[PDB]
Amino acid sequence: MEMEKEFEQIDKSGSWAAIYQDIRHEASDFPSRVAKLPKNKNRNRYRDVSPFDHSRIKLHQEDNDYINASLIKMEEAQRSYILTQGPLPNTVGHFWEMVWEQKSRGVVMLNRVMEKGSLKCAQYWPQKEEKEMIFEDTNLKLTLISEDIKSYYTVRQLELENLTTQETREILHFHYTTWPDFGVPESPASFLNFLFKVRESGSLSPEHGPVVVHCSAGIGRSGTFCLADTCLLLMDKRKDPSSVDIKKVLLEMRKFRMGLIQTADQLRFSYLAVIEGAKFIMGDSSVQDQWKELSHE
Ligand SMILES: CC(=O)c1ccc(OCC(=O)O)cc1
Repeated sequence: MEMEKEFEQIDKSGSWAAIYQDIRHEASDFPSRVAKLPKNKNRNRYRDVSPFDHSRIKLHQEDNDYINASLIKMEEAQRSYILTQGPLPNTVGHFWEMVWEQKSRGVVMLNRVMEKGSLKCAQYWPQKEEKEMIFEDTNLKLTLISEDIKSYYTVRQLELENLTTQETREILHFHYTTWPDFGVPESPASFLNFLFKVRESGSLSPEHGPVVVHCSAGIGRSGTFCLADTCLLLMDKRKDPSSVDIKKVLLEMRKFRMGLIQTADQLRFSYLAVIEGAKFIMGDSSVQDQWKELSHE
């Protein structure tokens, strides 16, 4: 069923809250035993958001290999993502160790450091060229190289140095600075313009480790980003926008991490993003320039 027609049917009937609860009801449930070990309590931001044991990312150290992060492997789309929580004051070292060990090129951040007058994650990257960060626990140095600021989003070139070997890599930081907590982005066009900037960087390409995507919990906003990327990619491969069921893609993604898409509005936006983005995948290249203009970046 063409999702555009499923969309208008759900919209006119106002059954978004009902569709969403069906997804919640059928969603996978797997053990999270390592997350809930007492030694890992200060490594989790929320008590009710845990990585499954089968899909969790492991840190390469004998001490404690635990981080709140999950590998989402989409077999048909041939894309991988790591979804993680906003780093805590005591996990900033672990976060950059994961980025290093997994060979990621890109970090995608969908939240602000402060929202609704509370702290949603640590200031985990440097704000000035000449004030580099050193993570003593994981033996890494991080330096801001350059910054490109636009209306709603900012791209940063960072240099990550393994102090043990003196190897260095360029990491790209893609920061979306407009997405309300437990809410959907402003226009659909604006979100999509951000999505294509990440793609054009090569951060999502198979010659690199998986991209690291996060917000506060790493399930709501983060869920919306990788659901829309994967659905549009599946449209390109078989060329049948019709042969794409967004609900079934979501349930597949929820076998790897719990609670992806947190509200019935996030589910609705996801539909809007994919329907609007499909007006490109299917050969209207101009629409890209239109999104950029409509986004007023
Ligand atoms: C194998 C894989 O990544 C996958 C792709 C798509 C899935 O549902 C949607 C559909 O088939 O239209 C489920 C899983």
